[PDB]
Amino acid sequence: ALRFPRFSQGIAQDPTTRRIWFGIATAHDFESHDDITEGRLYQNIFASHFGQLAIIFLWTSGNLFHVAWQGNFEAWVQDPFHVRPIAHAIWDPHFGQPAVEAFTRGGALGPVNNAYSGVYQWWYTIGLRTNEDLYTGAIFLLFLSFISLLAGWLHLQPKWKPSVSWFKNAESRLNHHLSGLFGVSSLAWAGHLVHVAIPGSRGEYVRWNNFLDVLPHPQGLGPLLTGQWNLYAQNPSSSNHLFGTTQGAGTAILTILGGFHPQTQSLWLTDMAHHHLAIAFLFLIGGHMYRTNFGIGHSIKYILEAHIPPGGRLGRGHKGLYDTINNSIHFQLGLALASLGVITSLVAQHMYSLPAYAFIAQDFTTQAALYTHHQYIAGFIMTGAFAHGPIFFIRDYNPEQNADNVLARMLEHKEAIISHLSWASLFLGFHTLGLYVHNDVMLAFGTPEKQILIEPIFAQWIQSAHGKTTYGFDVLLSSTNGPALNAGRNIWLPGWLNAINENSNSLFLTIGPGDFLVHHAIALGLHTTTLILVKGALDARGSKLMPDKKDFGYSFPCDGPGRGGTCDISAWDAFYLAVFWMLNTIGWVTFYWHWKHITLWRGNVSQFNESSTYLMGWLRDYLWLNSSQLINGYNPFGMNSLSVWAWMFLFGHLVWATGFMFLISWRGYWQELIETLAWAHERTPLANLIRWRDKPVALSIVQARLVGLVHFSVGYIFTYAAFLIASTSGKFG
Amino acid sequence: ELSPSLVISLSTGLSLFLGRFVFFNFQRENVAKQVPEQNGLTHFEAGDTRAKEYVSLLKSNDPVGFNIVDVLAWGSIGHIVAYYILATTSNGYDP
Amino acid sequence: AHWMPGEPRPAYLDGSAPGDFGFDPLGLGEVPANLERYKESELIHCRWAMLAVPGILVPEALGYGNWVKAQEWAALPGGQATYLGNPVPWGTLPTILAIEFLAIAFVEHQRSMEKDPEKKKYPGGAFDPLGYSKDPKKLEELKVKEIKNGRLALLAFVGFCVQQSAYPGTGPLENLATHLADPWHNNIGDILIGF
Amino acid sequence: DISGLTPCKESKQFAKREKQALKKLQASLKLYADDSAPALAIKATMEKTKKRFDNYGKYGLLCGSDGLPHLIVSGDQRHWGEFITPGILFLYIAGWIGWVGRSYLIAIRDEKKPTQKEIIIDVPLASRLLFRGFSWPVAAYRELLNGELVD
Amino acid sequence: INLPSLFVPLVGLLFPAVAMASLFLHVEK
Amino acid sequence: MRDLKTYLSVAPVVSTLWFGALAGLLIEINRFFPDALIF
Amino acid sequence: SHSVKIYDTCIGCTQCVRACPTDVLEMIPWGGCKAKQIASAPRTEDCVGCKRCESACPTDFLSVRVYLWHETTRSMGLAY
Amino acid sequence: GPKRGAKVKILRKESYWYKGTGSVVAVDQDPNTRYPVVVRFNKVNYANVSTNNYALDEIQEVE
Ligand code: CLA
Ligand code: CLA
Ligand code: CLA
Ligand code: CLA
Ligand SMILES: CC1=C(/C=C/C(C)=C/C=C/C(C)=C/C=C/C=C(C)/C=C/C=C(C)/C=C/C2=C(C)CCCC2(C)C)C(C)(C)CCC1
Ligand SMILES: CC1=C(/C=C/C(C)=C/C=C/C(C)=C/C=C/C=C(C)/C=C/C=C(C)/C=C/C2=C(C)CCCC2(C)C)C(C)(C)CCC1
Ligand SMILES: CC1=C(C/C=C(\C)CCC[C@H](C)CCC[C@H](C)CCCC(C)C)C(=O)c2ccccc2C1=O
Repeated sequence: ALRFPRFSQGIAQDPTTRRIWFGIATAHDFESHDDITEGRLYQNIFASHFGQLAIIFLWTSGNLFHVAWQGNFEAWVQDPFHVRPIAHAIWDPHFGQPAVEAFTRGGALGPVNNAYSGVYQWWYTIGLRTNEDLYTGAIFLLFLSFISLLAGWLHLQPKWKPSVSWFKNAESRLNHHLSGLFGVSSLAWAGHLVHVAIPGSRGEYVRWNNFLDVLPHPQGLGPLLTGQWNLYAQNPSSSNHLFGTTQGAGTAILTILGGFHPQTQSLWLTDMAHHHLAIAFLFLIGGHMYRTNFGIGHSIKYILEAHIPPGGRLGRGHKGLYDTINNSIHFQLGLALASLGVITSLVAQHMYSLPAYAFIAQDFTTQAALYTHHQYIAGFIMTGAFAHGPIFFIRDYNPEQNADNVLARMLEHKEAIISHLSWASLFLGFHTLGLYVHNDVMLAFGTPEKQILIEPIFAQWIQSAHGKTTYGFDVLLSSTNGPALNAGRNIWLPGWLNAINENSNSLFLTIGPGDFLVHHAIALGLHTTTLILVKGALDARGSKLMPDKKDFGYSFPCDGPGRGGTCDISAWDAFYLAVFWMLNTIGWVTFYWHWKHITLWRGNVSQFNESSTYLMGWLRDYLWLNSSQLINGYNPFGMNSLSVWAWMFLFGHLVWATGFMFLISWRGYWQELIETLAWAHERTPLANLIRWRDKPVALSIVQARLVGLVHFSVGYIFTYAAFLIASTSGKFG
Repeated sequence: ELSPSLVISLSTGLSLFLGRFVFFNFQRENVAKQVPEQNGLTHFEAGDTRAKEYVSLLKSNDPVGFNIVDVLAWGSIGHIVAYYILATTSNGYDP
Repeated sequence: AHWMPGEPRPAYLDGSAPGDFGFDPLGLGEVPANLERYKESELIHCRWAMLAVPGILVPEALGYGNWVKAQEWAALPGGQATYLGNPVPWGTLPTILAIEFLAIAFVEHQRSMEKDPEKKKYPGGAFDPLGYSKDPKKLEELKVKEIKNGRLALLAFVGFCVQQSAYPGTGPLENLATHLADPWHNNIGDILIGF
Repeated sequence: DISGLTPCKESKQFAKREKQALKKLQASLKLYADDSAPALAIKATMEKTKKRFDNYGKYGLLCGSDGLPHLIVSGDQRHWGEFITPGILFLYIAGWIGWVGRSYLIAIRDEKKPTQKEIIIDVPLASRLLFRGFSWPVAAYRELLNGELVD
Repeated sequence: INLPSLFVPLVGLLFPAVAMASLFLHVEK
Repeated sequence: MRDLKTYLSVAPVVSTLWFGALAGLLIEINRFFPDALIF
Repeated sequence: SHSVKIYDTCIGCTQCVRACPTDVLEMIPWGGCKAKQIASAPRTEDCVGCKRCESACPTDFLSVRVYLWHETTRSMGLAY
Repeated sequence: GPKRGAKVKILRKESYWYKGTGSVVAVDQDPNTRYPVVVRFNKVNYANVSTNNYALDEIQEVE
């Protein structure tokens, strides 16, 4: 290539504007660049990972730096209940005086924004107390950023370039990551909790300059090597302990108490320390499984190759999977993203119900922000997992080398899989929509008693088995004579059962028919999105309408108007369609979470319980109500600190609709229009003197789909974020 | 109260004995059946220079070939069992 | 002679095996290797059951004990066990657990090292001092007798466990006496179609 | 009771809902001559309403704190009419429809122009295959065991 | 408030101008 | 006449009559057994 | 330019050639089919990639295939 | 090859009627014809075609 993009002369020889766009859009798809090899691929990916790490460290250091420099962290640690955490100061020369006055919150001497990332609760819980601590941490993470960049640059150099064989050493990387990255890190974090966090919560200032001079335990290190570990759990913090103070503080460092610290309404630091320690041990033991350079250990290839059931109901089983995974980075990225997405949702679900940060969960807006954040992140990550799924199926999958294994057999009965997903989605849709519409009609005709309200018996039963006594099923942990109850009666069950039956927190909230309905909506969402994604993955290589689709790649416009028409036939297009359904699904889940929790914090769950049974209830009592303050951020009379969220609300609506533009109108119209504009320019005097170097053309079909989807998603996210934050913080529950 | 030294030494002794006498052949056999490789050739033949099996360290003048690695392995199991027993008998758990 | 008169027996079951009555509805022994393993493991389960069953009934009658109450001495800080009424000195949970573990692991793994499939189920040698396996025909007959008594023992064990699930804290012999009380009132009915 | 719910015949809020409903209807009824059609209509609504609440109470329905009937679908034998029975009835009818349609499609599969009888229904054939659905479980069960259900 | 009056117009006006000009020339070459 | 019958047997007409009959049935049933939430 | 390929399932009906709006395809002598002819794509530099040829092809699957490739001023159908 | 009117199964993977059955119309005796087996099908493809040419290894006479 003689011009941008240098990695593709095909695009470089494009005389049009496309050349630029695609240049930007294919910059990270290394596999499709000119003169690339496996080596360059892995090496560039490695360096790119270092770059990403550097960006993360720099980002975190930025957060720490700004909280320390412009925030009220100290004022917050002195009074976490009645201080709004400052994210950063704001200097906008576009501001008028009312704007300056309105945005001066907290103890600030000027306009600021209130943090809803919850970094205050986190940092305070783990041991940070002063601005100086934050500054030192910022400097350290900046140092880590520089180090990571240096490492990328280094390993890019010919002396430090790793071979492809090294990248394909799976057993070693698994051993090291399980034992070191997972194990040693968790053990070391337990170390931080024991040495810094726990003493900090007990009112003991422990830093680098004295941590060697202070005992983490009255009789430290003895009981560990003695085997008298129980001594580390002797006297935990009292039930009247005040966080950050010596009052009510114990001396234990490792416990399994369960439940929440009553003041902070979060998990016990000793519980978390013991947790991280234990899992550190499971990781460390589990990290010595695979064979390396010492003559012992397992061979993953052999393990896979051995797991084939006699009788052949799974064909050749897992024979050959080792190579087809270890050779295909896309398969690896698919597995990675799938797992990561699952545990991201897990993070949301566990962090809302079992908060681990002191004086979070009292901060309602922060909780909502966090849940929505992680659920949308999880959604996108999932769609991506299912996107690198079929890229594997197209770019990497070798049919012959996978003969009759679980994967090839998977492609065999694809119609069965897809058709059954279709049935599930169809059923759930028909009946959930049907029941909702039924109930709405009943409410309309003034007869809500005729509503079909199905009780969530199964989930309620699970809650009862977990020790909740609201439904009175009296099972397992709810049954006084149950062996499961007697087993841990004197360990975690006191605190746990105390927490699960305290109906002011989010630990196993009480559920009714509304919960049933919306849960089935969620089921519909999951099943349908997976229908799109799975169907797109399995038909990525071909279908009866296009048997040679694999010869065209992951992304292409279409195959033409022939054979009936082939719009949106590529696997990429399947992804693109699936994104709408993910946004819809997560929309429903976040709507659910937020409404239920707002009604919880407001003190009237009956609102949700009665109104969520019909869609007019969601529209009127959730959407329409909670926008009152939001839309009044600015008006003909004046403005307040919510003007940002109103402006952002409208911003989101606008971007969303522009998305509609790119999604509804297609290329040819615009191409011809642009032709008339080109004529116009070449025939306009004075302007004639100026000419373009890249011929103006309409965006491509796929490009249009992408840009449209991007406007749509951005609008979606920004709109809901503005509503979430404004509605919640406008009243703070 | 249980003597930590006696429990640990006896446990480690039992594990090392079990690995030296009763489970040695089986282990050596299963290891003989397995060895990590990518695309047919091993990791070192591929080849990653840092994936070569240590011949020197695995050498032993023991009658059966019981080397330092087996000592570390069965020893690890021994210490694990030992500290399990110690920590367990230390607590006041009652079901 | 098959288990279901009038029902065709599987192609791989000709009846040349001791206890071969053509019973395999799920076709689990369709694979020859699997079938051999199943023969071995069936014999093992059989012998364990044949040792277990009288060991459940005898100490209940004589020792006036119970095969479920004999478990309860553990799981508590006391941890004292009794044999024939006499409190055993080494009878504590961790000790007997270690002894049992080592012994049973040694013998089981030692059984695992055998390669001959016929000796993996019928070892003989040191395990046959009376030389009752010296005669082939007598060996076959005694084999059939072994597999049958063993299977009946397994069925008895199932009986013990289910009867324990239905009437917790009560032994099998106690249930037999209870049945002998009112045979037409004290049955499985109270559990099945009750109450 | 089940799920911490209270029986509708014993629920106070259920009764209060009936009260407020009837009182709304009467409050609307006050403006019309008693013999006129609007009056008879509103009164019909009142009678239908109280009959409805009474029937729900009689049926053994459980009410929430909202005062509305909630349904028990766990398989609980005191509430088989709340899902199990109408479910069985549904399955019977749906199976009927599907089986009849299947019969019709099979019947015309071997013909000169099959699509014709798909856009112009052979009503005699359809009427002949109509009642065969009554025994659809028996007919399908036998075809399942025979191997005439799938290919 | 001192530094922001310096850094904000720096990052909001100067930086994107420099970057856009540079990228323009780079892409046009 | 045969042609008219054939027309009456066409998909949309058949559907109008069938769903008309069904609508009538369900209406009358819901008039005689009203407010049914069970059975 | 775009890429255009002909496969031996071609039956030489010539439908694709007379369907091309930019004169890219042509018919050449061949012995593999009864029509004694097969399609060919000697002028793909003038190919726009409209795929009228593919829509004209009777064979199952297609005997003419258009893989949209490197984009040029001719393939973009530009007149400016 | 198979006779005229013979019911054959399609083995060409990229065919609309793949794994399905059609009827043989005529087989070209010219050994230069790469796909002699003329087949006609009960259902049309996405191109509204009901007939296609196949090779000897792309058909399987069944009944
Ligand atoms: C583990 C993380 C990860 C990694 C390393 C990759 C890596 C890759 N992906 Mg994958 N993917 C992922 C996760 C990941 N993906 C996720 C989470 C999704 C769901 C969105 C996908 C869905 C996906 C699709 C559909 C495709 C890829 C493709 C690729 C490849 C090319 C990427 C490229 O060059 O884009 C270039 C970068 C851009 C075009 C810019 C991206 C910015 C987007 C458009 C949003 C920007 C909007 C902005 C935020 C708005 C500003 C807001 C403000 C105004 C208020 C590369 C191998 C492509 C591929 O090559 O497949 C064969 C491809 O087609 N990915
Ligand atoms: C709110 C708008 C909306 C609705 C209702 C649907 C509904 C559906 N889409 Mg989705 N879709 C949408 C927006 C919507 N979509 C958007 C914006 C996109 C991005 C382009 C997609 C992209 C998309 C993809 C890629 C897929 C779907 C699929 C589906 C079906 C999923 C299965 C199901 O739930 O069956 C339940 C049925 C319904 C919810 C439809 C209602 C049927 C009514 C209630 C019955 C008739 C009522 C009445 C008698 C009609 C009288 C009308 C009169 C004139 C005669 C369902 C029909 C999937 C599919 O087809 O699976 C089989 C699928 O793969 N959609
Ligand atoms: C609500 C979203 C939205 C927006 C903003 C637009 C905007 C436009 N469409 Mg429409 N369109 C939409 C939805 C939308 N459309 C949908 C859903 C469809 C499918 C039916 C279409 C289908 C369609 C057709 C068929 C046509 C249009 C055309 C147009 C253009 C009309 C000319 C004009 O008024 O320019 C003025 C621009 C605006 C009014 C947009 C807002 C301008 C902002 C306020 C300026 C901001 C200042 C500055 C740029 C900010 C930069 C900041 C940055 C540097 C950081 C305009 C760009 C027509 C066209 O192209 O004619 C020339 C045309 O023929 N669109
Ligand atoms: C994000 C960075 C950024 C910053 C720091 C500013 C800052 C400013 N803008 Mg804003 N602007 C921006 C982005 C930004 N803009 C964007 C993205 C848009 C489109 C949405 C706008 C649209 C906009 C409009 C329509 C107007 C402003 C105006 C202003 C000025 C506020 C009014 C005032 O009373 O000042 C006092 C201003 C003066 C006393 C005159 C300023 C004279 C300048 C400082 C001379 C600089 C000369 C030098 C050669 C500049 C070269 C810079 C270049 C090389 C990088 C202030 C300087 C107002 C303005 O410019 O007023 C004149 C105004 O009318 N902006
Ligand atoms: C396309 C593709 C792909 C991808 C795919 C995907 C993306 C998937 C996803 C997937 C997923 C996304 C999955 C998920 C799963 C999940 C699971 C599997 C779970 C489980 C769970 C469990 C098991 C649990 C249990 C429990 C409970 C429940 C309670 C208690 C506790 C316990 C634990 C017991 C790949 C690359 C591969 C290749 C081919 C192509
Ligand atoms: C010489 C000789 C001899 C002797 C020998 C011996 C006696 C040896 C010994 C050896 C040994 C004696 C070894 C040991 C080892 C050990 C080990 C290898 C350990 C490991 C450990 C671990 C792994 C731990 C872990 C942990 C931790 C760290 C924490 C706590 C918990 C736990 C436990 C987990 C004889 C006479 C016989 C003969 C020949 C000669
Ligand atoms: C409006 C529209 C156009 C016209 C849009 C054009 C020609 C894009 C013009 C954008 C101008 C040049 C810049 C717009 C400002 C952007 C914010 C610039 C962003 C650049 C990034 C690198 C940041 C199409 O070409 C098209 C093609 C196919 C399907 C649908 C459509 C379609 O809907």
